Amino acid sequence: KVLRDNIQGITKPAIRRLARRGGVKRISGLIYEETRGVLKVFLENVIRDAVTYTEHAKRKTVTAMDVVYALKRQGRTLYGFGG
Amino acid sequence: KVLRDNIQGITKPAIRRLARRGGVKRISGLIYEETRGVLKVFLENVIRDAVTYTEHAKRKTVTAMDVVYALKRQGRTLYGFGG
Amino acid sequence: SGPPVSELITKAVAASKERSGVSLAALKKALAAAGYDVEKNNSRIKLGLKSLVSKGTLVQTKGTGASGSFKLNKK
Amino acid sequence: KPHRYRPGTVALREIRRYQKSTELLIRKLPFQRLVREIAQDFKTDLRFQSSAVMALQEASEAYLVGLFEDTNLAAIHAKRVTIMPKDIQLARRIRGE
Amino acid sequence: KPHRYRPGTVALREIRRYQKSTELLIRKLPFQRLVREIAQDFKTDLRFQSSAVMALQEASEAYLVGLFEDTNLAAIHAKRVTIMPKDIQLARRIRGE
Amino acid sequence: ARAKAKTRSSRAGLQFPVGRVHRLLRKGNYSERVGAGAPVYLAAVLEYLTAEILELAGNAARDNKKTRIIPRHLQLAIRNDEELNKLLGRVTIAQGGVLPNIQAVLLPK
Amino acid sequence: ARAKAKTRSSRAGLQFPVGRVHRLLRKGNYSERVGAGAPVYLAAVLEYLTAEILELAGNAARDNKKTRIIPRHLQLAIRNDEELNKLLGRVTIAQGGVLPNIQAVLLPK
Amino acid sequence: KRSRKESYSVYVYKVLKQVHPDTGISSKAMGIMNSFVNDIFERIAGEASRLAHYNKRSTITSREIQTAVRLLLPGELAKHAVSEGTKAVTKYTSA
Amino acid sequence: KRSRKESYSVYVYKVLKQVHPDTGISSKAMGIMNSFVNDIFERIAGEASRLAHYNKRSTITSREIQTAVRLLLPGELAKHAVSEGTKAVTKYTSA
DNA sequence: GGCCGCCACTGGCCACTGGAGAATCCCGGTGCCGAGGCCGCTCAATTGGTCGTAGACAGCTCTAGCACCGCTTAAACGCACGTACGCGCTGTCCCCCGCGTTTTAACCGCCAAGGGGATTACTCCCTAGTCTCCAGGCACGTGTCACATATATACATCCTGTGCATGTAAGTGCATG
DNA sequence: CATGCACTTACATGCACAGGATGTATATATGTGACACGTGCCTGGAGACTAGGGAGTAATCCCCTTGGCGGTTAAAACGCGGGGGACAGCGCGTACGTGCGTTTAAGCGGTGCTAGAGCTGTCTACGACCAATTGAGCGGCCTCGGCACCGGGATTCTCCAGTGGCCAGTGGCGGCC
Repeated sequence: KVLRDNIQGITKPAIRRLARRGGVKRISGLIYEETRGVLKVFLENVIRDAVTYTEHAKRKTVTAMDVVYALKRQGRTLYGFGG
Repeated sequence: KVLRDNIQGITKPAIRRLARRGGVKRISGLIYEETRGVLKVFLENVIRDAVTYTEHAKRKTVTAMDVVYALKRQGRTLYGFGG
Repeated sequence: SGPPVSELITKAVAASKERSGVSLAALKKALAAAGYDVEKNNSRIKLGLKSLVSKGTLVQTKGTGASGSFKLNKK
Repeated sequence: KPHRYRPGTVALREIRRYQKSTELLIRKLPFQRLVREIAQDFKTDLRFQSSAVMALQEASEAYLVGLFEDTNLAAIHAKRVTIMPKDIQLARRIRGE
Repeated sequence: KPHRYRPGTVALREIRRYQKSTELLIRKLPFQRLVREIAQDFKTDLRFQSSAVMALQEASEAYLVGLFEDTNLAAIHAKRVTIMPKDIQLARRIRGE
Repeated sequence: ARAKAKTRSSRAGLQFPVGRVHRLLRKGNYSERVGAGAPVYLAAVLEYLTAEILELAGNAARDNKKTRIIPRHLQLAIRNDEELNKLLGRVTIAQGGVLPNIQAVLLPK
Repeated sequence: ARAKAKTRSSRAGLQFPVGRVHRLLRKGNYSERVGAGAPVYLAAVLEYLTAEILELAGNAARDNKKTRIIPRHLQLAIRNDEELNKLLGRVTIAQGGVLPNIQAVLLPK
Repeated sequence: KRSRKESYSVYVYKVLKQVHPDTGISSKAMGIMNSFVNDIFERIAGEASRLAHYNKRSTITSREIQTAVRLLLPGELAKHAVSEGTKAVTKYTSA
Repeated sequence: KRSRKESYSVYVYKVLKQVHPDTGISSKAMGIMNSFVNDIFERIAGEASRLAHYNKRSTITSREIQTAVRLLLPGELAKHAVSEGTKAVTKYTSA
């Protein structure tokens, strides 16, 4: 029922695709897991706030505008999903 | 009354002092005029905001209250001046 | 045409004779002063110096290969 | 003889491709698994609108890509072409993360 | 022979001093003069509280100092100990300006 | 004997709703009172910004020979205008991608 | 006729003024109505955070052998607490100076 | 039937047609447009509220918003916005 | 004749002598504290107002303030502030 | 007898050390002015009671999310293998830095002018609010062409095979020792 | 006859350009659904009036800001050796790009079903609002002790002159041929 390893679901080729979108042509092998940790850290940074909005709404299901609120709180304002 | 070259009023040893407080051990000779331009561009940003506040106040006297408004509007909030 | 680069290299190493050997950059500037287009002949100078090292005519002081300092044999 | 491109040529080719493309580079369902796993660490039995998971997604690769141009400029600043996690630490520290 | 310190020793000493110290590092009067000079460019006959000038001096010095710690991070990242113009340009671009 | 119901956006010659913006400012809790011309000014400014960004988007879509506005065109428009980019530096765009950017050292000789 | 007036800060037994904070929230345009316990909760969390930073400042002053806290003590206190540090990473202190911090390669040998 | 949800589609569509009769629109770009307009509206409204708070003014006038237009909107766009908003203010002043 | 100006000096002075009877204070450090309390008050108030708008709740209660401080204050500071405010609102409720 | 290898001496280079010198702190003494504590005012926090209403709750509903199940195919994965990239070494030039000397203007201290910030008073312009009404935009529904995908073809590009110019080495004939 | 030198000739190596492959670019076909437009509607924006109050404006004064002289150096600046550091070049050994077969799991798509988001009647807790009143919180004043400044020791760090060890250079010796 619980989950234990989904950080490996962000595969190395997906990270390579992102770095190509980032303009990186050559990627060391030490990159991938450290970037996994960084993106993970960003994930609890947003999702703790998102959970806080969701429980403060007295909802049990996470909704998208809560994510919008959390991201613009962190100065990472997302367009296309408000309301 | 009318002054021209006071960007040079930020003397080179003053920039060295700022660098030593910034933990710089060695400074290139090309650095000082660049830092002069940088602190310039920053300063007309903040004082343009301050002037906008002051004319909005129908005042010609600039207050530190307007200054701390301008700095926190750039996300660079300063403490200790009546805010 | 003229002589090959080897006479230029041995003249460069015989020009100064410090306690340490002459270096790669120093010999390049020496041949630039003496007159040679060193900019396209870097591989030529590298192969010439390495070949003449293998002859034992020059001994490399501190560096390895084409880097470091370079000085002439005992005799 | 089987053809083989020299290194970087293909890499620059998909660089141009993915800079041209806009589509999402992450496998959707492993990302959703990771979101639900991390969310369970704060509140159990959480349920997600799929749009929320999507919004979390483009927020994630937006942060990640912008990090990579930052680190790429840091790496070429370091006169190198291969990125190392020290570049990432530098970018995170300069951004004040 | 006369005494002479080796390079960096006095530099490290003044680094320790100015990290220990709290005072403003630039002269008051030319700073106020430059502030009046550049503020004149937007609207004429502006009068300044001394507190506003001192606060602007404090904010400017802190902003510059933080920029030089970013520059130090770039320089040590570039395996150098001398700061370089490209370091400040990089740090400014990474901060988003 | 009431007057004919005329609209304030037409009174200012504008497309954005003066009444909706006025209601949002009244219920957005920014002050206890608002001046009459203030939502007019706000709607005019928003209309100008939307007009210029839509014009840039249409030019971008014309450049990519598509007749319909795509958020890729929005990314290309916003990231290529300096004052808009300074306005929207910290804004995350849906489906925007990035500008095509290759550093000079990344290209071969 | 009328009981002796008891302040809400005293009723909470906390030092920050409940009535002043409630008046500020009433005139600060945040809601049309405020729950009674909300400014009390605000004053409590404010007094907790000011108390803890005052502990840090007092410890800094005692380490510097000074009876009265100074902005340098405030700098040293606020930068050495990580939650407080990133709480006020973008917040600047007048005459605070900087942390004593030297990178490793800057040292000799 | 459901509750009415107000959106910005019709107004942006009209201004799109008067700047480009020829082109079309995608609806999720329109969601971006709603986010953009709501974001800028929120930014300027919050800045105006701050300014009226500073000057102890209970009333937001167009002077406050115009000041905020100098504050947030960068440069040449700000002078343009002052021009269009000012002439629109004069037109509404003329009813 | 002057005008009365608000400051938070005296309450911070009671707090300081509560936590450190032996420790003094400089007045510019108190100015920094005044900027501190005003800034954090403004942050919590703005977060509370925007949260109240998000759920369309026209009244801000201590639940909203708790949510806001949980958002802005991290973790250890957050949990202890929550505990202190919970005790305070509880003993106020008994009063 | 000369040559060659070995052996022992020796000079230069490199890590170790004591001491001198200057910087830095620390301890004691002195004045001096912000802390703070007391006094007087006032205004705003409190008390009390009222009206109205915001929202918590009850309850219902229908809908979007969760689960599952089968198929499929592309993506990941992993192995091979070459090559280009970090990066350490070496060196080399030159760039700021420490250390003075000259200069200069910052600052403090003092003094005079007046200007506009701020404060109070008065007023009226404006706008929030209420009642009424009607039409503007929104949900719903439905046709429809822009384009995503598919297929065929062209060209840009990239690697690579081959062909050329040039440097170098070797042989050898010829002039001469 | 031997031998050095020069001359000639063959081979290795770096550079240039043609040629094929290939992945991307360019040309219709289509059918589809997203997009755009007609339609019912209701609710939200607008028209008329009102009341009252927030803001605009006159007056003033005073306090704060501006303007000016003169020592007084600290600080800025200049100059100069000279060490230390940026940086070019190279070797080199690697770790990662590239390519290709495999497995898997990601995705499509299709069904079922339900928590749960969300919408709507209710009524009551609760919070804003008005009249009074006071006491706590702020202006003002004074004073005094924490603290700034200074001067003399003590320390502390650091750089540089000696200091020995180590390593390789060097000459002399004995044996060998």
